[PDB]
Amino acid sequence: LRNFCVFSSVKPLDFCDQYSSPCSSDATVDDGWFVCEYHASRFFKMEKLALAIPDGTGNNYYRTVGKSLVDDKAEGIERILIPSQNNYETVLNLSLLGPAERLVFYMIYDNKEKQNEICQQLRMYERFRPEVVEELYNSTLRVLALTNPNESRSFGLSVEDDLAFNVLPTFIQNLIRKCVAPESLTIGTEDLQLRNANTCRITSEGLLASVRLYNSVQPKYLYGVNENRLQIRNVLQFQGNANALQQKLSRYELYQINIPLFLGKQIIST
Amino acid sequence: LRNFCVFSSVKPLDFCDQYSSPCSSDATVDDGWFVCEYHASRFFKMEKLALAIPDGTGNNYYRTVGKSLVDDKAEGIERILIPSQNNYETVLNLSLLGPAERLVFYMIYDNKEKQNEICQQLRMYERFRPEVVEELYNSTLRVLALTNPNESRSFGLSVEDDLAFNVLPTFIQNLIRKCVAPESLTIGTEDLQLRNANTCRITSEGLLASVRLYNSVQPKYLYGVNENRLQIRNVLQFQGNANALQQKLSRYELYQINIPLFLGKQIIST
Amino acid sequence: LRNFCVFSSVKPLDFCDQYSSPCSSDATVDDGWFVCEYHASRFFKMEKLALAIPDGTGNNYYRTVGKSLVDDKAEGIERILIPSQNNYETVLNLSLLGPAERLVFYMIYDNKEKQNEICQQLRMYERFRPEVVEELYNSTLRVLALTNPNESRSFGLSVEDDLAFNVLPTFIQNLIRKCVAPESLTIGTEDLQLRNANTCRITSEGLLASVRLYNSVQPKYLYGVNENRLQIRNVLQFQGNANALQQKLSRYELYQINIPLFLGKQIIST
Amino acid sequence: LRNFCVFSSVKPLDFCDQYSSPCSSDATVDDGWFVCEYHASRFFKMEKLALAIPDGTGNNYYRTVGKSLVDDKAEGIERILIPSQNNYETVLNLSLLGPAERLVFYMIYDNKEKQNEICQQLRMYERFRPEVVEELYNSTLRVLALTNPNESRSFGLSVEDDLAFNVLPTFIQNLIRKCVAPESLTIGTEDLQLRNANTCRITSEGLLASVRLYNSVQPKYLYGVNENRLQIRNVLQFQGNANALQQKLSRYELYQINIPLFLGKQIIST
Repeated sequence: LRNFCVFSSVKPLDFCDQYSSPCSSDATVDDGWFVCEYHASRFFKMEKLALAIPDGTGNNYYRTVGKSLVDDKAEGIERILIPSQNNYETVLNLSLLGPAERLVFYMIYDNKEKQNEICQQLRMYERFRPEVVEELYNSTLRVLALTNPNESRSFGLSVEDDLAFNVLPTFIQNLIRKCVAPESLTIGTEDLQLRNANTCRITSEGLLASVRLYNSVQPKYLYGVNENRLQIRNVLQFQGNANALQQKLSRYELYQINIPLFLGKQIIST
Repeated sequence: LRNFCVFSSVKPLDFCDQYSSPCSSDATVDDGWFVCEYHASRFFKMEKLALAIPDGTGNNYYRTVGKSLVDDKAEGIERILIPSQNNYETVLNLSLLGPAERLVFYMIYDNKEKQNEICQQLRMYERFRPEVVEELYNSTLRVLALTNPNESRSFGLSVEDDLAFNVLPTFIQNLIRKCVAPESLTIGTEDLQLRNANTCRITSEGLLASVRLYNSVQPKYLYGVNENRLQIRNVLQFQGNANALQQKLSRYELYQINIPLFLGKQIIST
Repeated sequence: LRNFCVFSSVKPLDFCDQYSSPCSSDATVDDGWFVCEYHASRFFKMEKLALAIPDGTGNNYYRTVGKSLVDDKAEGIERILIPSQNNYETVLNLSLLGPAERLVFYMIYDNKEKQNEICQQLRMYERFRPEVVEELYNSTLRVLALTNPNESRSFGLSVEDDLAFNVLPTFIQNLIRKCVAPESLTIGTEDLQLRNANTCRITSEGLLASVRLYNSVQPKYLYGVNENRLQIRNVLQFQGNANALQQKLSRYELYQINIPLFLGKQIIST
Repeated sequence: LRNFCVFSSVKPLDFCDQYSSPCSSDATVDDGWFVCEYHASRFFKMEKLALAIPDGTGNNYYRTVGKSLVDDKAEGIERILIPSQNNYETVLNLSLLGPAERLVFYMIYDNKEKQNEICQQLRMYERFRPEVVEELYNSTLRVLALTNPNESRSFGLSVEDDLAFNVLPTFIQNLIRKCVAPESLTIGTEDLQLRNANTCRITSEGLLASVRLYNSVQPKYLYGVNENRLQIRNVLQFQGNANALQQKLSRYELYQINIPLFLGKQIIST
């Protein structure tokens, strides 16, 4: 598979002579997400980060991790990173989404009746192109087929988190496992405490950024705004003086205020 | 002051024709530490980091913060970042240190009898140079004089941490205030939760890295080792395969596993 | 009199070889204020404006008027333009002011006992210069002597405003008469309604900017700020787009949002 | 549209080889008036002014506003700034106006029968030019089409003003909204009191300058007079002496006695 993004196969179902997939340049690597960074930020509000674990001889074990794009001002449904099968339609706005994306999301969350209904209502578009729904279905199914089942991953200090994670779909479970780093890894015979407190939670609503940590990250895809019209807000302002703002400290190494997803424990022994 | 490091004035007290201070290139900035990064790493086992707080209009308020160089394997006295006046002699190995560094540390921790004793025993070195102890004393005193007393900083959730921080010397208090970032800043009328859990603690022993977080930082000054002789240890090893170690994820943005000092709350209102 | 400002004679009472009066360039004209624009803005928070009344043949009758520098956010004592004799000490901060300015203000508000006390306590400064208090007293008295009594000016729709204006000192009365323009002038045999509503009020507290009109004027003397330190505020922000902000309308003639002092009626018949 | 004036398309309907539109140089900007300053002064007796609202960071929101050219001596119909659909024919003297201007005004006030009658009586002029009425109709209709429907504008303290404004034509409503500034704007979460009293009123007669404020503005287009013949009037006269007229105050900043249209409240929240 040249492109591993599950949404890569989504194309306009009308008679389009040419189309370019909006997947990012990182969609060609098989990191286990099966979603490109652009689609992860657009739908699940996450970006991709690398986590290097050094053994002590030079080799580094790289593990992918999700960086939350949810701001501290966001509340309620805006804090849901990965919606669960209970309320994914409202979180992802499936009704407003196009039929291809809607069908892909239905297959991802394993809603057989909805997939069948969407297919039987998209039969007519087979007139424009004989592969509007067939090849998309085959590609999405073959991409999802790689997510089915030494690692021992627990996603919480209570059985509630584990049972909430268990009932999630297999693709959602794989995405959560790949995007959520452990609070305290257990590699070989030693424990590596990556962080002392959790950053994301797993409940019936799905994977959320429960803690109100400050996010100082500029999204690389969710950055455009309607510059033409006018908006009113009460922002915080500083003077703009180098001595007052201590701008002379900018030459020092910058500690990025990011929100990587850290939750639970992982055990890697082999 | 061209050099703001308190240890910058330390020179060999013998008849030395020339001497170059070991202070780093960052010793020329007035960040409030009054210790260069080299001396901070050598004595207090900390490096310097910058923390940018954006107001929302473009201007960034930069605050210095200490990055802990203490590894997770370190235990006991090895975890003491800033020794308190109770046990600074044993932590810093003052007896083994040279007379100039010993006198500077005595003045920093405000031990009048020890300063007087060291001065009266260093009178003889005035024969070699008439400024072995005079100009060093004046420079160190004038550097310390900048540390004496809108910000409201609390260094813990209990009164014990506050009372432990209060009894510390004024230079140590200033260094802790500059190097320890708040867990949850309170700027203007809004709270910015930098981190949800503390990373450093303040007790009678001083400022310690109590939590056993994994440190994956390579020191830029405490890196030399005795390559000539032989040492034996049981390190962890990986295979060294790109597919096994997921080296293809190295192109992604790296989440540095650092240990910045976060503790307590800060209030900035003006 | 080359300089008509009442505060022009104020000089440091110590042995000063040279001194330059801080009076503005407009202090040389006799507009009836007897206070320069700089001092009027510094003390009474007013600037000077000209009001041209055309008769109909080309000649223009120019009348001076006060422009209020009080912002809409100011409240209470900050809204007092000209303090009355009841509470001028607290409004003008006479205790903090220098002895020369304090004595000048005491003479302006006609407090005989305070003038005598300040003089008998400034006798000693006659040692440094034999004209520290003598020539200042003579100059201030001769400047005030021009303010003593066809125009018929009423400063309100009720007798309360008139009685409040009557009890004010003669210099304060002259300043109010010169700085406050009439709401509806009555010249010759015709009425000219300059404005339909009042802008300043006269009560026991003095002359105040009672109405919360928006002030969009940049003071030409009260503009300096402490740029070195840091301040926090929640300002309003716009996007900064020409189409959104309608910047293309900047080429049109600008209606300045000023707050000139308009109150009561004036009758000029001769 | 190079020219946004609704009267720009008005041309002599006879066989004219060349014609220059009398629109002012400001007719090329899209300020929402859709009438040039020359035509606004000629018909509606208004000039254009800019009103800058500063947010507090440097950006200025510019809003157009109408300056009344009605003198205080004007009475009755002479005080009608924008005639309503009830009596626009008598105010604008439609019968005396040319057929092109009459048809344009009929389309502006939405009088379908009159537009049809004027068109069927201007068919004959199609002999001279085949676009005497066609292109004029298309241009005027396309200009009017931009006036059809976060801002919340109230044009009075009583329901009578609102209902009088509602029944007005859409072009007249847009012109009134653009030309009449609010007495007290409400931007973001704060109120900016531009003026404490209204200056223009809206009744069944239309938009009038009800208050008899003195107008000291020299029109830039309604300035020509019949110099050849003789006229008699009893004007007011002054002496012409610098000391008597206080001409020395002319160097001060001049407070222009204008009559901008201020009425009602506006709410801008987004």
